[PDB]
Amino acid sequence: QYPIINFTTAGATVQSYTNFIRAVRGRLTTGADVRHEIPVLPNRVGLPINQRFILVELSNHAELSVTLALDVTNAYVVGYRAGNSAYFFHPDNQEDAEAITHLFTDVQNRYTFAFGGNYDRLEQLAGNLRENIELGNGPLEEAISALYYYSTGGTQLPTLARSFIICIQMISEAARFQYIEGEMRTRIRYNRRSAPDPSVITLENSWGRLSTAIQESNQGAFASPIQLQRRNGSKFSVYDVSILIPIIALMVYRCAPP
Amino acid sequence: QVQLVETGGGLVQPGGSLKLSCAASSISSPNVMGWYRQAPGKQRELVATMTSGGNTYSEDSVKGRFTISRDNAKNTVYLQMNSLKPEDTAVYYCNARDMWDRSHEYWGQGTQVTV
Amino acid sequence: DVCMDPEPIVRIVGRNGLCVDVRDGRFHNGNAIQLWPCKSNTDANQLWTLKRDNTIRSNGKCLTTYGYSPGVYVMIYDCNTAATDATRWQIWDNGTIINPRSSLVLAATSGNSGTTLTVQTNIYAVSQGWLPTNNTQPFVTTIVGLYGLCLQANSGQVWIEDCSSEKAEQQWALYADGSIRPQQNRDNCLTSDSNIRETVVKILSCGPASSGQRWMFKNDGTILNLYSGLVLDVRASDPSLKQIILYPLHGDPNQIWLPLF
Ligand SMILES: *[C@@H]1O[C@H](CO)[C@@H](O[C@@H]2O[C@H](CO)[C@@H](O[C@@H]3O[C@H](CO)[C@@H](O)[C@H](O)[C@@H]3O)[C@H](O)[C@H]2NC(C)=O)[C@H](O)[C@H]1NC(C)=O
Ligand SMILES: *[C@@H]1O[C@H](CO)[C@@H](O[C@@H]2O[C@H](CO)[C@@H](O)[C@H](O)[C@H]2NC(C)=O)[C@H](O)[C@H]1NC(C)=O
Ligand SMILES: *[C@@H]1O[C@H](CO)[C@@H](O)[C@H](O[C@@H]2O[C@@H](C)[C@@H](O)[C@@H](O)[C@@H]2O)[C@H]1NC(C)=O
Ligand SMILES: [Cl-]
Ligand SMILES: [Cl-]
Ligand SMILES: [Cl-]
Ligand SMILES: [Cl-]
Ligand SMILES: [Cl-]
Ligand SMILES: [Cl-]
Ligand SMILES: [Cl-]
Ligand SMILES: [Cl-]
Ligand SMILES: [Zn+2]
Ligand SMILES: [Zn+2]
Ligand SMILES: [Zn+2]
Ligand SMILES: [Zn+2]
Ligand SMILES: [Zn+2]
Repeated sequence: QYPIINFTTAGATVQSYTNFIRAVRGRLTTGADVRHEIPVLPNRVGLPINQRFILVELSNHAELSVTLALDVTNAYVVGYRAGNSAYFFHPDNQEDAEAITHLFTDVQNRYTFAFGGNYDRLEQLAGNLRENIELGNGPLEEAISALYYYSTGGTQLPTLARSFIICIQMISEAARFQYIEGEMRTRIRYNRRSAPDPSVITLENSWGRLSTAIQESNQGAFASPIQLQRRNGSKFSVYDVSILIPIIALMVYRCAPP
Repeated sequence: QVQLVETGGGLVQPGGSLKLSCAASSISSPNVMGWYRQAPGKQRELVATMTSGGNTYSEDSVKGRFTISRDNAKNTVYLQMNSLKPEDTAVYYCNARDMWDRSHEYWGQGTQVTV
Repeated sequence: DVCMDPEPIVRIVGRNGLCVDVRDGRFHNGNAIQLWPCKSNTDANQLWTLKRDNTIRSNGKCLTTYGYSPGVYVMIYDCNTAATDATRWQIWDNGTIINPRSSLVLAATSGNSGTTLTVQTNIYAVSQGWLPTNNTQPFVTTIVGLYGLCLQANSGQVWIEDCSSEKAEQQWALYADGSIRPQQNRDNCLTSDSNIRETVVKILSCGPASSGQRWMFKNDGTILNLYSGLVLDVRASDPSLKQIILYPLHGDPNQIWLPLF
């Protein structure tokens, strides 16, 4: 089927995570479209069904495994297989709903959740915000098993959403932001568990709009500023591509260049 | 855990030539393996080490004179040395460390090159 | 669609963090463009529209090079009566403002307030680095690297060491001119003495605003000395040598950094 990139939390090191996130990146976009030194994901328009997704297989040292599907056009998790059962986020759109049926062909049977995989809904099903859900190799381990046992009936709904919030940031958001990859890398370095600081929340809230501001930018300078946050709550605005170059690694395709 | 055994310490007059060898017991993938040296009273100083991917850092005073080869096959590093100065007289330590974990750094216990 | 590109009104900051300024706010044709402390008001003479047609305009007139030879100055001038090829600038992603017909770059050969802007041969120097923003103050970040260690200044010397959340010696100001400055002496600049391998990089006076004092955080996580094309390197992957150098790019972890704020 689609490309599969493998990660494991058992003996996961700074190398193992770093090489994982590159592999995921190198499979999300071809690196062909780059705007002001930042790579652009593929354009959904014109992209064939056979190169629409990639899969990431996550395992424990409890040896549970689970396969997550990412939508190559936005690098975001659309669903996950676990043994003989696939579960999909509520597609916001009918043509997404059809691309979905092209994944995990052989699963015993499909399931589509009523809720989408966006943070607002995902946090309210988990009963806690991102600010309070710790991330790290530990939390991911827990999340991997919680996805595996949902099929079995052992994972309650707030824990499934909580597990989704862990995987989306430590996989997808890290693939978009070297910044966020480094925050995860810092946690793997000191084997700590830690909820994301305001700087990380804000980048992930801003990704869509940063993708727009860079790609529609004239010569690097933004039409309007974008507000970001330091590691304290304190705020500051970005007007220009240049400080984002080390911070963003993939952008959602938003228009064509001249 | 990893262990480094050295060779080639010698007894030379100004202008001779000395080659130093070092074997190791695998280390993480982007690494360095090379040589340091310390003459008594003064501090330990890098002389040359090569990257996992063939690039080398060496000390200005010793470039041109000193050649550092590896083969990675099972963890070898060689140091070749000409135009020997009485200033190149120290105990030379073979060194190996990876670039992901600060801990993963390994030393021999030196060969005395006397020149 | 193709990406519309807009016409942002914006300040242009450069050397020592000062702004692109029409001198005394007199918009008579031929009057000089100078470095001036960035204002916080509405005055049109530090506000620049970056037009779709590659013109940079203040109050209505065009930033214009007096000529196409090195060392000639830059003026404000009526966009229609000026030589069209003298009114066009490319703003680059690596921080340089170039004039295409001349192939010369907007430069600030001195760092004092009131300095007259010129066009010079490009050498990717701090005097030639600019950035369009209304953000007047520089970007203050710690700079994390090899083994998760922090870039640290202590007087002239700079090395990486364990990250302490207090330590001001590990805070850095990324200046609009592409210089990286110790938070505790913003007069001083992250500096390479030479354009050669294993040049040990130090903190010195920004006075010269040199090519060796300009840097760019790149998308692969390296930091590039634009003029030399070499990158920051923890020499031999060994923090304890206390030496950050310049080294051709190979991309191993001793050349990867991240601006963590
Ligand atoms: C950085 O700050 C400057 C100064 O505050 C901003 O300039 C102001 O930008 C707005 C947005 O274009 C201008 O308002 C607009 O004026 C035009 C005039 O016809 C019209 O479309 C609307 O009335 C609109 O409000 C405003 O005039 C302008 N101020 C000056 C003195 O030029 C600038 O936009 C900021 N840059 C960014 C990227 O946010
Ligand atoms: C500064 O950036 C410009 C582009 O924003 C670079 O000029 C480009 O260089 C490469 C080499 O071919 C290409 O992207 C284009 O051909 C060039 N575009 C131009 C000239 O408008 C320039 O090389 C950069 N400088 C450095 C030192 O990297
Ligand atoms: C994850 O696990 C499976 C089982 O070993 C691997 O096949 C994946 O490797 C990738 O897929 C195969 C078909 C081959 O093309 C290989 O080159 C790929 O890398 C492994 N995924 C990764 C990224 O290694
Ligand atoms: Cl629906
Ligand atoms: Cl969807
Ligand atoms: Cl040394
Ligand atoms: Cl008048
Ligand atoms: Cl204006
Ligand atoms: Cl001329
Ligand atoms: Cl780290
Ligand atoms: Cl000068
Ligand atoms: Zn384990
Ligand atoms: Zn929120
Ligand atoms: Zn190791
Ligand atoms: Zn006048
Ligand atoms: Zn050390």
